[PDB]
Amino acid sequence: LTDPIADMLTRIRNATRVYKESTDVPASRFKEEILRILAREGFIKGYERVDVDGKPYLRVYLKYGPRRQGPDPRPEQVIHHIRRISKPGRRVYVGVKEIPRVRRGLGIAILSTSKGVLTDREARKLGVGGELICEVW
Amino acid sequence: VKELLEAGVHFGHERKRWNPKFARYIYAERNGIHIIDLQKTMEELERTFRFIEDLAMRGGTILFVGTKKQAQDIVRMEAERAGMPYVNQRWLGGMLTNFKTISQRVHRLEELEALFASPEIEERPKKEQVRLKHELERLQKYLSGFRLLKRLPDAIFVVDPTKEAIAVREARKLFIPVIALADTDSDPDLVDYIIPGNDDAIRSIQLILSRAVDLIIQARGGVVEPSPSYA
Amino acid sequence: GRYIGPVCRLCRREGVKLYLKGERCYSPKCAMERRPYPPGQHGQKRARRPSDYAVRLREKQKLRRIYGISERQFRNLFEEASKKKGVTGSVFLGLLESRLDNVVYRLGFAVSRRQARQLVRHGHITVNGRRVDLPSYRVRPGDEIAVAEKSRNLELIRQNLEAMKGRKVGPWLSLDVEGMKGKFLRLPDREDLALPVNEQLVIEFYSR
Amino acid sequence: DFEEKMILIRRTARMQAGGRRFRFGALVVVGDRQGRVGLGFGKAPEVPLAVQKAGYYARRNMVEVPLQNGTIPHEIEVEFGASKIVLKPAAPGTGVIAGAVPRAILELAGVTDILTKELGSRNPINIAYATMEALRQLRTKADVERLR
RNA sequence: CUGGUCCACCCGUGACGCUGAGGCGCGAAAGCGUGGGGAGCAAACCGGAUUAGAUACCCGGGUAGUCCACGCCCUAAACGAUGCGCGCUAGGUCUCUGGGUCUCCUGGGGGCCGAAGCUAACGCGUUAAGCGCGCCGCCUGGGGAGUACGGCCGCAAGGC
RNA sequence: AGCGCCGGCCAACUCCGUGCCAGCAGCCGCGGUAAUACGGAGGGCGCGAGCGUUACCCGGAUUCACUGGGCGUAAAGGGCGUGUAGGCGGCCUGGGGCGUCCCAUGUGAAAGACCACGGCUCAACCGUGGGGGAGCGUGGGAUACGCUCAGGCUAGACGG
Ligand code: SF4
Ligand SMILES: [Mg+2]
Ligand SMILES: [Mg+2]
Ligand SMILES: [Mg+2]
Ligand SMILES: [Mg+2]
Ligand SMILES: [Mg+2]
Ligand SMILES: [Mg+2]
Ligand SMILES: [Mg+2]
Ligand SMILES: [Mg+2]
Ligand SMILES: [Mg+2]
Ligand SMILES: [Mg+2]
Ligand SMILES: [Mg+2]
Ligand SMILES: [Mg+2]
Ligand SMILES: [Mg+2]
Ligand SMILES: [Mg+2]
Ligand SMILES: [Mg+2]
Ligand SMILES: [Mg+2]
Ligand SMILES: [Mg+2]
Ligand SMILES: [Mg+2]
Ligand SMILES: [Mg+2]
Ligand SMILES: [Mg+2]
Ligand SMILES: [Mg+2]
Ligand SMILES: [Mg+2]
Ligand SMILES: [Mg+2]
Ligand SMILES: [Mg+2]
Ligand SMILES: [Mg+2]
Ligand SMILES: [Mg+2]
Ligand SMILES: [Mg+2]
Ligand SMILES: [Mg+2]
Ligand SMILES: [Mg+2]
Ligand SMILES: [Mg+2]
Ligand SMILES: [Mg+2]
Ligand SMILES: [Mg+2]
Ligand SMILES: [Mg+2]
Ligand SMILES: [Mg+2]
Ligand SMILES: [Mg+2]
Ligand SMILES: [Mg+2]
Ligand SMILES: [Mg+2]
Ligand SMILES: [Mg+2]
Ligand SMILES: [Mg+2]
Ligand SMILES: [Mg+2]
Ligand SMILES: [Mg+2]
Ligand SMILES: [Mg+2]
Ligand SMILES: [Mg+2]
Ligand SMILES: [Mg+2]
Ligand SMILES: [Mg+2]
Ligand SMILES: [Mg+2]
Ligand SMILES: [Mg+2]
Ligand SMILES: [Mg+2]
Ligand SMILES: [Mg+2]
Ligand SMILES: [Mg+2]
Ligand SMILES: [Mg+2]
Ligand SMILES: [Mg+2]
Ligand SMILES: [Mg+2]
Ligand SMILES: [Mg+2]
Ligand SMILES: [Mg+2]
Ligand SMILES: [Mg+2]
Ligand SMILES: [Mg+2]
Ligand SMILES: [Mg+2]
Ligand SMILES: [Mg+2]
Ligand SMILES: [Mg+2]
Ligand SMILES: [Mg+2]
Ligand SMILES: [Mg+2]
Ligand SMILES: [Mg+2]
Ligand SMILES: [Mg+2]
Ligand SMILES: [Mg+2]
Ligand SMILES: [Mg+2]
Ligand SMILES: [Mg+2]
Ligand SMILES: [Mg+2]
Ligand SMILES: [Mg+2]
Ligand SMILES: [Mg+2]
Ligand SMILES: [Mg+2]
Ligand SMILES: [Mg+2]
Ligand SMILES: [Mg+2]
Ligand SMILES: [Mg+2]
Ligand SMILES: [Mg+2]
Ligand SMILES: [Mg+2]
Ligand SMILES: [Mg+2]
Ligand SMILES: [Mg+2]
Ligand SMILES: [Mg+2]
Ligand SMILES: [Mg+2]
Ligand SMILES: [Mg+2]
Ligand SMILES: [Mg+2]
Ligand SMILES: [Mg+2]
Ligand SMILES: [Mg+2]
Ligand SMILES: [Mg+2]
Ligand SMILES: [Mg+2]
Repeated sequence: LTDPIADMLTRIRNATRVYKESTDVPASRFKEEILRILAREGFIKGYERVDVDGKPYLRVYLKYGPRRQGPDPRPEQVIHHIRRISKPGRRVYVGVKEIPRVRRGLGIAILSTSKGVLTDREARKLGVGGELICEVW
Repeated sequence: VKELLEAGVHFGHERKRWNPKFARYIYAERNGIHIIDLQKTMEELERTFRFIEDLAMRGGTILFVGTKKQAQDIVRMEAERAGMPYVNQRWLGGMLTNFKTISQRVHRLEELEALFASPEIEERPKKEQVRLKHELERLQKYLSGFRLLKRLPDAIFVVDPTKEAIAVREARKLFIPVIALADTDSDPDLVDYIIPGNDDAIRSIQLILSRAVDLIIQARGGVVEPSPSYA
Repeated sequence: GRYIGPVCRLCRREGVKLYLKGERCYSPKCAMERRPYPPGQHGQKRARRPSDYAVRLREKQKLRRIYGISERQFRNLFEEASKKKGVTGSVFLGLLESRLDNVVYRLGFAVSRRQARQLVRHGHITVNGRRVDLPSYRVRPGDEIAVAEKSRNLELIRQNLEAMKGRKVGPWLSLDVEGMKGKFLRLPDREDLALPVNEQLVIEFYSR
Repeated sequence: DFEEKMILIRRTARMQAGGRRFRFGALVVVGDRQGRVGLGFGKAPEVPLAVQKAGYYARRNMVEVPLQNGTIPHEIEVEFGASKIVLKPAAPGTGVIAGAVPRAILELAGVTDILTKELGSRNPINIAYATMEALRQLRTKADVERLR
């Protein structure tokens, strides 16, 4: 397994697309900080450090919109879109002046700075750049 | 107005020709057969009826849908009890999505009634007598319950959401609420007010359909319950 | 240079009265009153649904022919307005109206912009005491467009100014009649100039 | 009152012994220039019937466009089949920068200032469909916060 | 004599891994070299038919070859026309082969139907053509042309 | 006052002449006796001391795709392994601070470009003032991520 960060974002995407309540990703401190941002911004209900057959995991609790009416009752996603930006095969770093605005403000870009994991708004308010990890809306 | 003699009446069937979306309404599997979670049926029957009663206390019609040979008369009686439209024979595609056109068929049934108001010149060629009489019985077989409905219904009640998939498909395209009895072979998310329980046992169909109209009549005035139910 | 040939055919082609002649534009012998159909052999035949290119070309030819301006100068003004920060539609019309030959017409010194140009080009006009014979001059706020006093005893300009006596000009203007001088207040608006033109369709014609 | 625009009228053909027999289809957009648009594709044995029939479905398939000062809230990209549409918010003095098909839908929904680009297959039908679905997924700060 | 692979135990090592330009090895048939072998079959070839004709299809013959050893050749509709590895995303059914507490369950294979999703459609769908990461190979209108020239390889045919 | 154009793309239509001829043509296509497509004319459209043509560059061409494409059947998976360099790489702790991020500072000539004002009657042209950037040098700071060094782990991998 070559990219746990993109594997987690992908674990979340596959889970939300079939409306599961939770899914387990193997745990790591860098992932916790990433999920810490998704809960505080409301893309997930939250998480907890759980244990699957003796191994340290993270159980991520998803949230969706209200049931819909018509032919397709499936409720609207809260995480419409999440994808890896910087990757092992190509690192992506921006300065503070070139941080992007995901979805015209309505989206978050998750960064790894030397002040820890931040959002594009947090990084702009602290005047620091870093590695552009992913983007959510 | 609920109960718990459902336990003596169904708790489901149908081995593992199941639907995984129907998992959360299952308790466990007995001798190679799925068993419904009657408590989940209870809490759903509560929510389901809370909607039904509100529709009775507002003059809304409920088009009852049952074509399987098990629920074909149970649906005929209990829907006639409340004087609500049913469909017992073939469900006709477009009974909602093309309602004006299938309704153009009861007006024919209507005028075929008033034609046999003798004479209205029933001094027609005898080959025309048994002809229109055929079309009358014919229309009678399929429209005897749909005629009562003379506008888009406000909700529908289905005994097998898998069997009556077309009716569910029509009601959803028209934003009309769907309530239904359903066991393991059915897609839960396609129903709006679910009653997870056996839909092959007349014991179960009668119990749920009769208790359905027991609310309908009591919420339109005049609580009277003793209804036919073949042993 | 500028267009010189028949000007009624322009109106008849655009399907709208363009007031390009002065007072015959208001008579009953205006061509639009007598034949409000396009010029030429097929004017009276039933029109076909015009293409979106047609629609946008026509609106642009209207706005242009109104000022009797070349496509070259017309397009440079549009390109100036297009770079300028702010809404390009407003600035375009604003720059158009800020032409000396246009202001001279607005002040009623001349019945038509054509007449204004032959007025300006013949030096019969001044700006802030400076004689200016250039139709393209961009009049700015606070200016002052008078008749050349060494021309103030001229029949055409007097008879014209007579009919302007007490006549309103646009809000963005002011006319000291009797003294034969006017003032450019500020560059006007889409509201001030009700031109029979959706100028937004001209933005679209040039974006193609 | 709803305004309509015909986007496309085409004649198709089917063969048989005897020769080809024709049919017509009308892409018709309908809207009020205030935030409601509909797209219907109507097909009938003659042009006027199919055009009227198109406006019928157009009213039966409306979409609510979160207009904000005449532009859309956020940028969006949508792929309907092999056709792709790109919509990008734009400031007051911009205009509707779009091909004939996406322009007619945006214009009738009251979109005064937007940047667009057609990518992939530029099939007028599939592009028109792709533009509706793009408008249909536009969300506001309200909707976003409401969801979280 | 010898390779790969699966399962159960969860005992040892402690990231020792993935991919892989070049290189190296393997590589159906036909073909080639030396030497064997040669029943049946059968290119070429001869004859009989068929047919307007019949350098074919059908029939009767028939030499290479088909077979063995060693050495070459290195191609293919060499195909799942689908590169390898990993993680993730409903199920139903048939089957091969292990381990169970043997109904059933759980591993590893081989199919069929299908969830969500994908796709231009056909179709794919836990054996992905879905959702992602890594690395390699490759495409960039048809013909000219897999030709010409150069280079490298081969005994040649001819290959790259 | 001239030049191009008026089948479609593309804005502008009629009459005659011609009759697969003479000719037109950027592409699709026009022409064989009622041609909006050839030739003239009348009319019209578009520009105007210009208007057309030819050549070439960028655009439309996300048609070499970093932004921003693909390879079952459209062009596209190497016939298959094995493996060199290279690219890429699991969980926890600490050291260093190479990449990376921030601050200061030097450099980033003038012209040009851009915003403003001004001078030639306007403009073109020109003058005056204003705003920065990357990139690189130096100094100071940060340590999440990638890197490196050290220690530990067993979920990958490998052995019993
Ligand atoms: S007379 Fe009428 S048609 Fe002629 S220029 Fe004046 S307004 Fe136009
Ligand atoms: Mg990128
Ligand atoms: Mg059933
Ligand atoms: Mg006027
Ligand atoms: Mg602007
Ligand atoms: Mg006014
Ligand atoms: Mg006006
Ligand atoms: Mg442009
Ligand atoms: Mg349709
Ligand atoms: Mg498409
Ligand atoms: Mg696509
Ligand atoms: Mg905006
Ligand atoms: Mg295309
Ligand atoms: Mg095309
Ligand atoms: Mg909305
Ligand atoms: Mg062990
Ligand atoms: Mg140890
Ligand atoms: Mg390998
Ligand atoms: Mg190799
Ligand atoms: Mg071989
Ligand atoms: Mg061989
Ligand atoms: Mg041989
Ligand atoms: Mg030979
Ligand atoms: Mg041999
Ligand atoms: Mg020899
Ligand atoms: Mg022979
Ligand atoms: Mg012969
Ligand atoms: Mg012969
Ligand atoms: Mg022979
Ligand atoms: Mg033979
Ligand atoms: Mg033989
Ligand atoms: Mg032989
Ligand atoms: Mg031979
Ligand atoms: Mg030989
Ligand atoms: Mg051999
Ligand atoms: Mg095969
Ligand atoms: Mg294979
Ligand atoms: Mg191949
Ligand atoms: Mg691939
Ligand atoms: Mg066994
Ligand atoms: Mg195998
Ligand atoms: Mg299997
Ligand atoms: Mg299948
Ligand atoms: Mg599906
Ligand atoms: Mg794809
Ligand atoms: Mg699974
Ligand atoms: Mg399966
Ligand atoms: Mg497999
Ligand atoms: Mg594919
Ligand atoms: Mg490979
Ligand atoms: Mg070629
Ligand atoms: Mg070859
Ligand atoms: Mg060759
Ligand atoms: Mg050669
Ligand atoms: Mg090859
Ligand atoms: Mg031209
Ligand atoms: Mg023609
Ligand atoms: Mg043109
Ligand atoms: Mg035209
Ligand atoms: Mg001749
Ligand atoms: Mg002819
Ligand atoms: Mg003729
Ligand atoms: Mg032509
Ligand atoms: Mg001609
Ligand atoms: Mg000039
Ligand atoms: Mg030139
Ligand atoms: Mg080019
Ligand atoms: Mg390019
Ligand atoms: Mg790319
Ligand atoms: Mg492509
Ligand atoms: Mg091919
Ligand atoms: Mg292969
Ligand atoms: Mg090879
Ligand atoms: Mg690492
Ligand atoms: Mg490394
Ligand atoms: Mg450290
Ligand atoms: Mg470290
Ligand atoms: Mg450093
Ligand atoms: Mg600097
Ligand atoms: Mg400089
Ligand atoms: Mg000046
Ligand atoms: Mg300067
Ligand atoms: Mg700049
Ligand atoms: Mg530094
Ligand atoms: Mg270590
Ligand atoms: Mg292990
Ligand atoms: Mg092992």
